[PDB]
Amino acid sequence: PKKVLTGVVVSDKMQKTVTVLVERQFPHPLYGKVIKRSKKYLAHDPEEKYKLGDVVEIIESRPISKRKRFRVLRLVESGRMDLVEKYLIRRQNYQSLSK
Amino acid sequence: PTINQLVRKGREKVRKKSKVPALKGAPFRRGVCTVVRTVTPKKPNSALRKVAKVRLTSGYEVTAYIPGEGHNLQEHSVVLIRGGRVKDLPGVRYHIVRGVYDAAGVKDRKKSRSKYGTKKPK
Amino acid sequence: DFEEKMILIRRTARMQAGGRRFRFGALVVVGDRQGRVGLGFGKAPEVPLAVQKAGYYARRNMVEVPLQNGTIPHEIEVEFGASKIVLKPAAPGTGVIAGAVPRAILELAGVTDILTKELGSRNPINIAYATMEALRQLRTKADVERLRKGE
Amino acid sequence: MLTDPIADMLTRIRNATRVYKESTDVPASRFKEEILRILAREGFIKGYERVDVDGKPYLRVYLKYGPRRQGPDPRPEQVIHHIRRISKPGRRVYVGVKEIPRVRRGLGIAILSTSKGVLTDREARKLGVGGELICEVW
Amino acid sequence: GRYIGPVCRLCRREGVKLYLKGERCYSPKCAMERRPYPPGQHGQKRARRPSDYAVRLREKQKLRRIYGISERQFRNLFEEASKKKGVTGSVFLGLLESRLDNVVYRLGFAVSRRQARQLVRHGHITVNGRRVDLPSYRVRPGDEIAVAEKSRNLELIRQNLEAMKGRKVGPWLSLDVEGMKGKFLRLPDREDLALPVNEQLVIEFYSR
RNA sequence: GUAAACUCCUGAACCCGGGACGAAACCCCCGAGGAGGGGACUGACGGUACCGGGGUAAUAGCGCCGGCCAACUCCGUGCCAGCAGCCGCGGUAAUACGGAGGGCGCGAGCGUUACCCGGAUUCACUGGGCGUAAAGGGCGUGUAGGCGGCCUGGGGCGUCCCAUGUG
RNA sequence: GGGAGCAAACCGGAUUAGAUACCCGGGUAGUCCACGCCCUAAACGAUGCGCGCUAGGUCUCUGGGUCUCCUGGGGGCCGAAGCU
Ligand SMILES: [Mg+2]
Ligand SMILES: [Mg+2]
Ligand SMILES: [Mg+2]
Ligand SMILES: [Mg+2]
Ligand SMILES: [Mg+2]
Ligand SMILES: [Mg+2]
Ligand SMILES: [Mg+2]
Ligand SMILES: [Mg+2]
Ligand SMILES: [Mg+2]
Ligand SMILES: [Mg+2]
Ligand SMILES: [Mg+2]
Ligand SMILES: [Mg+2]
Ligand SMILES: [Mg+2]
Ligand SMILES: [Mg+2]
Ligand SMILES: [Mg+2]
Ligand SMILES: [Mg+2]
Ligand SMILES: [Mg+2]
Ligand SMILES: [Mg+2]
Ligand SMILES: [Mg+2]
Ligand SMILES: [Mg+2]
Ligand SMILES: [Mg+2]
Ligand SMILES: [Mg+2]
Ligand SMILES: [Mg+2]
Ligand SMILES: [Mg+2]
Ligand SMILES: [Mg+2]
Ligand SMILES: [Mg+2]
Ligand SMILES: [Mg+2]
Ligand SMILES: [Mg+2]
Ligand SMILES: [Mg+2]
Ligand SMILES: [Mg+2]
Ligand SMILES: [Mg+2]
Ligand SMILES: [Mg+2]
Ligand SMILES: [Mg+2]
Ligand SMILES: [Mg+2]
Ligand SMILES: [Mg+2]
Ligand SMILES: [Mg+2]
Ligand SMILES: [Mg+2]
Ligand SMILES: [Mg+2]
Ligand SMILES: [Mg+2]
Ligand SMILES: [Mg+2]
Ligand SMILES: [Mg+2]
Ligand SMILES: [Mg+2]
Ligand SMILES: [Mg+2]
Ligand SMILES: [Mg+2]
Ligand SMILES: [Mg+2]
Ligand SMILES: [Mg+2]
Ligand SMILES: [Mg+2]
Ligand SMILES: [Mg+2]
Ligand SMILES: [Mg+2]
Ligand SMILES: [Mg+2]
Ligand SMILES: [Mg+2]
Ligand SMILES: [Mg+2]
Ligand SMILES: [Mg+2]
Ligand SMILES: [Mg+2]
Ligand SMILES: [Mg+2]
Ligand SMILES: [Mg+2]
Ligand SMILES: [Mg+2]
Ligand SMILES: [Mg+2]
Ligand SMILES: [Mg+2]
Ligand SMILES: [Mg+2]
Ligand SMILES: [Mg+2]
Ligand SMILES: [Mg+2]
Ligand SMILES: [Mg+2]
Ligand SMILES: [Mg+2]
Ligand SMILES: [Mg+2]
Ligand SMILES: [Mg+2]
Ligand SMILES: [Mg+2]
Ligand SMILES: [Mg+2]
Ligand SMILES: [Mg+2]
Ligand SMILES: [Mg+2]
Ligand SMILES: [Mg+2]
Ligand SMILES: [Mg+2]
Ligand SMILES: [Mg+2]
Ligand SMILES: [Mg+2]
Ligand SMILES: [Mg+2]
Ligand SMILES: [Mg+2]
Ligand SMILES: [Mg+2]
Ligand SMILES: [Mg+2]
Ligand SMILES: [Mg+2]
Ligand SMILES: [Mg+2]
Ligand SMILES: [Mg+2]
Ligand SMILES: [Mg+2]
Ligand SMILES: [Zn+2]
Repeated sequence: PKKVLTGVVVSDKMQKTVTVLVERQFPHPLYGKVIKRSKKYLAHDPEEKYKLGDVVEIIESRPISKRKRFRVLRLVESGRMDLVEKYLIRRQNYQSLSK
Repeated sequence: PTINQLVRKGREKVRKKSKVPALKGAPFRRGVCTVVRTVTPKKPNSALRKVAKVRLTSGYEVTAYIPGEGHNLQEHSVVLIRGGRVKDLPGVRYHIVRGVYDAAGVKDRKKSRSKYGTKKPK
Repeated sequence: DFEEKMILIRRTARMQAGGRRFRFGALVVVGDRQGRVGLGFGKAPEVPLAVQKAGYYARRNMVEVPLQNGTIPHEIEVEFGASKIVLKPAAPGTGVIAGAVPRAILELAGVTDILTKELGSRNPINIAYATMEALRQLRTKADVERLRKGE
Repeated sequence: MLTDPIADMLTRIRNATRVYKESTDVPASRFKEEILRILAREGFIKGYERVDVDGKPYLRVYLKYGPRRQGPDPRPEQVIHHIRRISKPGRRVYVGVKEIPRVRRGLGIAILSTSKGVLTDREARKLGVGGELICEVW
Repeated sequence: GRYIGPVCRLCRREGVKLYLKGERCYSPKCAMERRPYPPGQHGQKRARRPSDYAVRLREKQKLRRIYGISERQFRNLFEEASKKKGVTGSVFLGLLESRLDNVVYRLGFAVSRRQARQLVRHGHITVNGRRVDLPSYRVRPGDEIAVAEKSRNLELIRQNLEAMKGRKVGPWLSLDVEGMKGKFLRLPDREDLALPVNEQLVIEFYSR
């Protein structure tokens, strides 16, 4: 079946495209403790409908572009900027590193 | 260290270094004598040890102990290098292999002949 | 009556003007090879005597051991402060896989099939004391449901 | 704030029994009880019952002990020899059935919350399930 | 190869009558009845307190020497004993006893386990009619360990039967001196063998 | 050291004769060139394996022998000659050097060098520690992350079970 | 900026085989103030922070309650269990 997963939109800049951030939980293969990692997929939004802060389902799909190999299946909710917070601040901190 | 710490930093591997840069991990290495000579040992002992410096195929240059009584190594004796530190002498990392090349065996020896390239006497 | 086998005999030594005077330790294990077992460390100005003392001190301190077909009721981990030993039950046809010190114990204890290992320190004298203290806390099914009965 | 109420209680119990307390309390918890009821039904504790301390709901666990002992240090043997939290909050522990712990050759219990409820090692393998290995006792 | 070197020197090592000769070992000596002490110029001095190693070692020295077998084939069996589900200690021995060069000895066609090997490798034996010269042959239950047809008439073969007359034989075995054959009935239990070795030590030694 | 010598027995080698399995299909006739049946040719290894017959007692070597590690004495040597994996041995009384006698361990092998895992629980999840042994940040504020009290309900992601495909 | 006392460096006296030191007589940065850096230490309880749990005896600081005692929060010593 076409793989599918949900995630928060966190980039509306591109034309007819959006960025979805998706988390997944799994136990450390030697230290048990369940851990979370994340990834950003380039979703195809032909109707320019979905906006920032959206939680959505995306689907493994025909290659739209170099990085776009998914399409926005359907919305899940709008108010979710709280997550966009943590993601942006994460990118905020990188400043305070490189010298 | 908390499990989280282990999930982050993780336990470091060990990693060890080779007491013998005979290189290529080769079990042996042919070389050619250049300076055969006698040397005094370290602290608790005293005796004139017979060593020989040897230029390897590895472009190197190393001292090597010559085991057993008496030998026949000159300034150009090619000879097979074995590897095995001598604790008595500083800087000796390798034994020379008796019985191979210009490395003549030990004359007269009867016991442990194998370790000194001695043929079975009639 | 029982059985005798020494674990070690060391020659400690004290200082004193003119020179040093010595002594002799002696750790001995004792058992009927069926359940009764005891260990005694004995120290005397002389070896034979000291061994003899360990003999008495040994036959003194005893302990019944809940054997079972030759193995043990259940595995145990016992840390005698510094040293640590772990005993584990093993199906017959195995053997006495143990260090020297804990072997002489279990062998003169009727025990035959058991898995062991020494961790932390490994000082004979302490591994010894650790093995005794180990055996003590062994409890049989009857021993268990006896206390867990509460009636 | 107290991180893990569960291992706390097991400790209240532990620290208590080493001094031979009659019984000691512990904050009220529906899930905390199941551990007790199982600990009692298996005969490690006499039982328990809700109480109230200045409004605060608690759970009085009545400790069980062995008979007196002969010789030096008439220390009465312990019933609860060894209680120990397994699945800790910082490192969860979830076990299937075909590898569920076998504590001290059956001579020991091993609790574990499951999709059916709080069951013991043997009682869990009864229905043939698995879940968060709460802890082991013996 | 076997201990082609002197044999009676081995008995003198465990202070135990190791039966590996034949007529002589029941004479006034397996070499024993006159020299109950180890070979070499020393030996008959005050013996040394044997270490845990010394013992467990030499226990294994007996069991092997008893069957005149090589360390190679030997430990291969012990290990194999470890594989199959059962009491490795005794199981070993049974496998060790299922040796053809040894069954012929137990059936008494041969004065010793060594003479037995020679007769066997010489094909003078046969299982279920078919010939066999492999002294290592794993003897199965129900197998007929018979003396080869052209072999029966031999004198040495007869003499060993003229001694196996009436006198009993292994409880896991049946003689039949009339047909000059025999039979492997069942793998021996611990007791059915009376080897001077505590098999538990031999296991222990195999752990180093 | 029953070791040998010696007596007896068996008979690797070598000789004599026989001598394959691996190969039934393409192909040929009947029937239809089909399904079904019957018939024939083809073997590098190979005169090989194996069988029967006759038949000679017919290669043993290497490591070790102070402790770990187990197998002891004699002599030569004299901090020289040499040993050595660690601890160490030898400076005229060495079971530690060399030879010998003897002994232990292996055996058509025995030792050596190299490299990997073990031992090493010595990177410790299983399974380690930080007052003085190596190890708490000089002290705070706080970002991300990690973690989180008591009661009820919905969802069922983690977790658990069954089935099936896959492995 | 300020500089009384003290005082590395420096000078002299003495001591000593020597005495760039301990002792003595002098003595300058500095020690003090403003503002700006430096960011180390046996920055030691050589003991990271928080929460619960597990005898007591005694001295002391601080708060509440009618008070030869009970109840909080600190500073010490001895010591249950336990740890080492
Ligand atoms: Mg593109
Ligand atoms: Mg495009
Ligand atoms: Mg840079
Ligand atoms: Mg390095
Ligand atoms: Mg070497
Ligand atoms: Mg060559
Ligand atoms: Mg030759
Ligand atoms: Mg204690
Ligand atoms: Mg714990
Ligand atoms: Mg041989
Ligand atoms: Mg079984
Ligand atoms: Mg003979
Ligand atoms: Mg001989
Ligand atoms: Mg004749
Ligand atoms: Mg013939
Ligand atoms: Mg022909
Ligand atoms: Mg054919
Ligand atoms: Mg054919
Ligand atoms: Mg065909
Ligand atoms: Mg036709
Ligand atoms: Mg037909
Ligand atoms: Mg044909
Ligand atoms: Mg034909
Ligand atoms: Mg042919
Ligand atoms: Mg061919
Ligand atoms: Mg023939
Ligand atoms: Mg003939
Ligand atoms: Mg012949
Ligand atoms: Mg011969
Ligand atoms: Mg040979
Ligand atoms: Mg060899
Ligand atoms: Mg060796
Ligand atoms: Mg030696
Ligand atoms: Mg003499
Ligand atoms: Mg001599
Ligand atoms: Mg002489
Ligand atoms: Mg010298
Ligand atoms: Mg040597
Ligand atoms: Mg000396
Ligand atoms: Mg001498
Ligand atoms: Mg040596
Ligand atoms: Mg000679
Ligand atoms: Mg010899
Ligand atoms: Mg061998
Ligand atoms: Mg080797
Ligand atoms: Mg190497
Ligand atoms: Mg390694
Ligand atoms: Mg370490
Ligand atoms: Mg290391
Ligand atoms: Mg360092
Ligand atoms: Mg320190
Ligand atoms: Mg600090
Ligand atoms: Mg800090
Ligand atoms: Mg800092
Ligand atoms: Mg719910
Ligand atoms: Mg799962
Ligand atoms: Mg499946
Ligand atoms: Mg000024
Ligand atoms: Mg100024
Ligand atoms: Mg002044
Ligand atoms: Mg001054
Ligand atoms: Mg001046
Ligand atoms: Mg001067
Ligand atoms: Mg000066
Ligand atoms: Mg001056
Ligand atoms: Mg100057
Ligand atoms: Mg001065
Ligand atoms: Mg002075
Ligand atoms: Mg001034
Ligand atoms: Mg300056
Ligand atoms: Mg100033
Ligand atoms: Mg000032
Ligand atoms: Mg001022
Ligand atoms: Mg600045
Ligand atoms: Mg500062
Ligand atoms: Mg301080
Ligand atoms: Mg603190
Ligand atoms: Mg108050
Ligand atoms: Mg008053
Ligand atoms: Mg109070
Ligand atoms: Mg205060
Ligand atoms: Mg206080
Ligand atoms: Zn004999």
